[PDB]
Amino acid sequence: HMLTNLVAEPFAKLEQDFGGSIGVYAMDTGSGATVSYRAEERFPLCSSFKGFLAAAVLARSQQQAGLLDTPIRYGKNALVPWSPISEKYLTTGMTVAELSAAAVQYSDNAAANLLLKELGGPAGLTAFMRSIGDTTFRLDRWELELNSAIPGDARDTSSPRAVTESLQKLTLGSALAAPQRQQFVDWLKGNTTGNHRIRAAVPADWAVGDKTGTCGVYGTANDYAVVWPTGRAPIVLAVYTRAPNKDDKHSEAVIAAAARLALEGLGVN
Ligand SMILES: Cn1c(=O)cc(CP(=O)(O)O)c2cc(F)c(N3CCCC3)cc21
Repeated sequence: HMLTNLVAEPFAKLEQDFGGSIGVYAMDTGSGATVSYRAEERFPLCSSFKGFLAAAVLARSQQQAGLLDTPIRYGKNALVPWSPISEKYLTTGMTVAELSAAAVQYSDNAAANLLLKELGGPAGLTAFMRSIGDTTFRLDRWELELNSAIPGDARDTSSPRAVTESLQKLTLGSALAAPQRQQFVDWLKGNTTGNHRIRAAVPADWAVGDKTGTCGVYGTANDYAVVWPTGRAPIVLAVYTRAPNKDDKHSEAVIAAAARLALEGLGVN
């Protein structure tokens, strides 16, 4: 509204310096006030689906109790590049919950693919997001192919506004049962990969859970987070980037700066 107008110039200058596109949607869950910048444009999800993948695994777990406990066996073939946890448990296998934790907190690529299989593949995760009223989200492909981040390709994309709206439902709304909800929040709170992104703009005395995504091409990287400032309502926000050239580099500093501007535009500072 009027807060989106305030931050337009600062965002324009930030993305001009970055040399690509920044997408931001930030919601004050108390006032319902919002900051938007390219909030309805598609950006590649990269690893950021792994968070919604974990919440879909949890949603299913509310039907079939013992799902989270189920051991999963896998071979060397499952181990696609950046599977830092699953590669340690190849000879033993892991449970669904451990794969979910690995996928959210270490962004583990084998773990994601193994969990995708369990839900009916990318169409299965998409089906879950449709069920919580997200008509924007689409996953099409698997790790690593979903990372192509091809300009104008809608495959494996969502919008910052849909990402924030869906995150609010799954972390703070009624989309999950309270146990699965608090479990989702706790995997996000325990994320190890986001220290240089939204977390870098969040004071140390505020709770935060996040999931990162990094495609490795087209300056395409992102983060979404729930943030619990002290003595005010939680903030939910999504910060997505991409860039026009394949060889363009992503910037964690740009994501952190975009998060600062979002929080500043909401006046939470
Ligand atoms: C370059 N780079 C990172 O910096 C961080 C991450 C972790 P996250 O931010 O995604 O959660 C990362 C993940 C990949 F799968 C990745 N591949 C590069 C080729 C295809 C994907 C690079 C990554």
